[PDB]
Amino acid sequence: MAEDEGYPAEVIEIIGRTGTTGDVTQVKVRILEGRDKGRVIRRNVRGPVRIGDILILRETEREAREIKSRR
Amino acid sequence: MQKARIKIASTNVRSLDEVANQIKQIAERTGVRMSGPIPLPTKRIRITTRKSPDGEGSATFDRWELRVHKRLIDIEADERAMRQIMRIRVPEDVTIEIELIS
Amino acid sequence: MATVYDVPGDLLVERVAQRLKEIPEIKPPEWAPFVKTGRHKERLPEQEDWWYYRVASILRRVYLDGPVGIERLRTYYGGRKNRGHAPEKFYKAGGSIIRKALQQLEAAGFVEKVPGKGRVITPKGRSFLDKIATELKKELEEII
Amino acid sequence: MGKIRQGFIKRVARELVNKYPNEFTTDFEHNKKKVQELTNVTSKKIRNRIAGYVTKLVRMKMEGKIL
Amino acid sequence: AKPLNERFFIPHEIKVMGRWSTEDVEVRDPSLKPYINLEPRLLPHTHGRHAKKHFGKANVHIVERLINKIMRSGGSHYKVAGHFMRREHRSLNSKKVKAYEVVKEAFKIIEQRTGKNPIQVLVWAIENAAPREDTTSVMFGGIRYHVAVDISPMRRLDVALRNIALGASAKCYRNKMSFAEALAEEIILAANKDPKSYAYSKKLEIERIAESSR
Amino acid sequence: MRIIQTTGKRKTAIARAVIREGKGRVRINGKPVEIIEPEIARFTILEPLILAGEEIWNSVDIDVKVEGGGFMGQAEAARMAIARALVEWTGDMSLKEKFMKYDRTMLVGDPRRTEPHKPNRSTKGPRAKRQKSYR
Amino acid sequence: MANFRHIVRVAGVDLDGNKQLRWALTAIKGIGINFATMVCRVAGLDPFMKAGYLTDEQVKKIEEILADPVAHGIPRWAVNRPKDYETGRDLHLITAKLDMAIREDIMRLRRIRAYRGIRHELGLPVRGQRTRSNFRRGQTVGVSRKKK
RNA sequence: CCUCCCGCUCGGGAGGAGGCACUCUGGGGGGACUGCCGGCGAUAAGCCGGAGGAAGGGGCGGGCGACGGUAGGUCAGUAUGCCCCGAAACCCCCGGGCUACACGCGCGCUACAAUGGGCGGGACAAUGGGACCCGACCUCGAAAGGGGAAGGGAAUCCCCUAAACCCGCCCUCAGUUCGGAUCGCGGGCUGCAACUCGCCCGCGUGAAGCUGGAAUCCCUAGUACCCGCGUGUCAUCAUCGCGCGGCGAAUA
Repeated sequence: MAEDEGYPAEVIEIIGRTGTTGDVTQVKVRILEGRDKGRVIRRNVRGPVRIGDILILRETEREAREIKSRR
Repeated sequence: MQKARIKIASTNVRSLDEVANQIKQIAERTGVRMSGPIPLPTKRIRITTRKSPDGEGSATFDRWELRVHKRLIDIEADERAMRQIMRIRVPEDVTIEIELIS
Repeated sequence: MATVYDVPGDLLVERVAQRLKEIPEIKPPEWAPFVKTGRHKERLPEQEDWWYYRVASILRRVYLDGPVGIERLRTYYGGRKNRGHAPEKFYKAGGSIIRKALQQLEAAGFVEKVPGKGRVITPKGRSFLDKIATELKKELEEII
Repeated sequence: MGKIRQGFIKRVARELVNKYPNEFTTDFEHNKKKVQELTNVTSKKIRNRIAGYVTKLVRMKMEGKIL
Repeated sequence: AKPLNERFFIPHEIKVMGRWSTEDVEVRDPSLKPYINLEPRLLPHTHGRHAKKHFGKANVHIVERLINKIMRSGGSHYKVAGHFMRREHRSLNSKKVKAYEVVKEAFKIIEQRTGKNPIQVLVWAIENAAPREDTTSVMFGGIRYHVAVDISPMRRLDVALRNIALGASAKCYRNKMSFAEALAEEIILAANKDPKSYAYSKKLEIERIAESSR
Repeated sequence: MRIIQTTGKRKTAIARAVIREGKGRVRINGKPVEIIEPEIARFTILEPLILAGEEIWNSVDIDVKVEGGGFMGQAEAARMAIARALVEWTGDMSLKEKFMKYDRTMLVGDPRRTEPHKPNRSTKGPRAKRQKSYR
Repeated sequence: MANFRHIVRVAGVDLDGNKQLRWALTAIKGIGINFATMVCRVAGLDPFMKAGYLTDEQVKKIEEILADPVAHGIPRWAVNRPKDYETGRDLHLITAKLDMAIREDIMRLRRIRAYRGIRHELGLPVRGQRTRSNFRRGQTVGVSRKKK
């Protein structure tokens, strides 16, 4: 394929969980791609994802989020 | 002399070992050469049973154990040196078989 | 420098089954493939190989075992029969291909009945084999 | 699912560090030799636990706060 | 039978299934590198127990993962050499044992046409058969959304291999496509991203329906 | 020469192995390694023997007797024991640590083997219930 | 080869295909798959080749092993019906003899007034037990013998 | 050391002496306890992560189910209050019925083929059960089975062969060489006796079914999925119930 732009983002911290099916786990990510670099985004990451995993972002303009919380 | 086999089984663990140990201790010192008390298998008996008398819903099912253990003893002594050693009290409930050959 | 132990059973069986055509003492009797066959066959095959394999096994099995019986070699083959929708079960072969076979070997001098009640190899059944395996184990190193 | 040591196990290791505190150590097996001789051995598995807690109760007594 | 023994001299040295060197390929993407057991060695059957831990299933030999998602379909009924089956399916109503043969013959049938190390055609078919984006009908806060959810490298692999293994059994259905073949003609065309892979038709649609909804 | 007797046990295929010096003997239940029909579980046995080398395989006689039900079961009991037969032989931590980094099925068995079939509520298999449809 | 045909006629005018000799006779009612390979032996042909590779001379060797099989060999449990209606020793069955012999014995019972003949008329297995709800959802066994 | 076979004379295999090493058997003992190390937490409890290790943080699988309730289930196992029967709602007998079917559903087996079928060969288990009982082995019979007969009241003998496996060969995707219903016949076996109403073996016969709507069930690892194996009760009806080992995951 043509690339799109692969906007690699490595996750920095795993804030908690979202989805009613539970399915999304919201993870905060830091970017390592040739255009932006460094940007802090709070993306909806599914499936098993550890700390320090890599996630190819499809669109760079996103950040969907709903937050709270442990007591 | 006459090589005798004491074949001794019991339904429970505590009863069989005390007799096997005592038989190897009293026989040791007299006119007896004795080969050691060898353990053969537990023919563990499984009875596998339906609890509930309705046979209804879920019925939880009892597993049963009857474990019968067999020690065996060869001995070289007389028929008179045999009864002297068969004096012992013996648990209820302990079968002692005697084959006699030369 | 070989036994029946050293040769794979896929290469041993067409080398002994040929050596049962060639010698040429053991042969197919006509009644045994016709319809006196073992349990049910999807088709009945018109083969010499068919007779020569049911016997080429029999000289390997009596080697391993001592008192190897008729009821053992009937039950040793592997194969079933339908009951219906009830699932299949384990049955034994035709005793006709096993009780004439041991007796075609017995006249050949390859097998003999022992006096303890059973079936064992002779030296002539034991040497017929070690020569056929010395030829097979030698060929298995030549061939990459 | 979840782990928590029973209260019989803690009642017992607590008073066993109370009577003879100085005949206990920060080795597992030694305390385990001592616990054997003081209170009953109803079995082997519990006899490792009480001993497991007593060792932690000597680590905390050094700190200054022991509960 | 003699080639078979050459296939026993050759895996020894070291190579998968008798004659495929595990060095021929490399994982060029640093995403699918820790998630794949291309690098380790010899046999899939292994019985190394997985799902034991958090990611006790990432270290699974790529082919073993293939074998048991290729083994999947299976109830009740009874198999033996007798008259006797089906019971082991269009996908092993039964074992990884007669499964491992299918994948071996499919490595044989994909090597016969392409002529490459087939472990370079399959690892090229499990980086393309995985969709890069998925929509979950996810509601959070009582509010029903159908949302942008990006896919994790572990849950990628799984959708790659499973969609490869789901496509073949629609085609093998009472058809000359043997799974040793129907898989070998799925693995070439999922490697290529061809318009004939029921496994690269869902990959796309799952990203494309998921782009609309975002 | 020497006699170092070891064991190798996986899912109740118990392999009885012996490693003495000689000329490249591979005996399994009396028959050479050649008699087996699956190519596959052979290669499994063969894994350790190359990780160390053919040098030590050729110089040493290995007889094993694997009394175990599985075809792959036999092989697996053969994979664990050769590897342990070769680590006792040379003695070094080089051949032991080289096995552990590759796989732990060379030098650890299992902690578990099999579970009983539970009594259950009148059906077939340990973990299953009768089908319901009374709602 | 022995002279290719796609349709040779065997067992009268009924047709022999191009499937395999052992499967082409199975169809001809009376000769099955085990009885086809019993008449390949006596006659002297290769069993696994295609059907239709037969000169005229092979087609005559089969038609006389059929008329009387108990003359050529064929054991007295390996022939089609042994001990017939209490006074025939052995016979042959073919599409006309099998159709007649089985309807005859059924014509016999209905007059006898048995629990076998009227149990073949109402719509039932006799010894297979359940008529309780099997042949379920309007369905039917088709009893004897052919819905193709 | 000794008997047998083979040999390229290097060397492979069996038997018996011999030897208890090994597997194993069953009785006892140690080992795992958040002990230690880091992080989160009130420095407490606890959760997470790490090392060493055969095994780890309820290690893992069972038994173990409070006070009670649904007037749940059983007086048709027994025990038992009350009522009822008294040539009978007793008692004995043969025969028939429970196995009747236009149909409806529940729980299951078998199944719609090339990951296949035949044929042959080879490498593999475990729980168990075995005296009018398991039956070596030898013989006759196509076989089911029959005749003879060793051992065995049991780690020492028998059922017994595992099945899945793999390798070569024949076969070449059709309602078929699938699938086995239904029907004719020949034949065994138990009991007084298997038509109603047994199972198997052989030949002939050869049905529906070519992946299933609405709807809905089961389970989370040596598990499911899969393959055979035994036992109970027991002559004989097992596609059942209980239990064993072989292959060996998905997702959480």
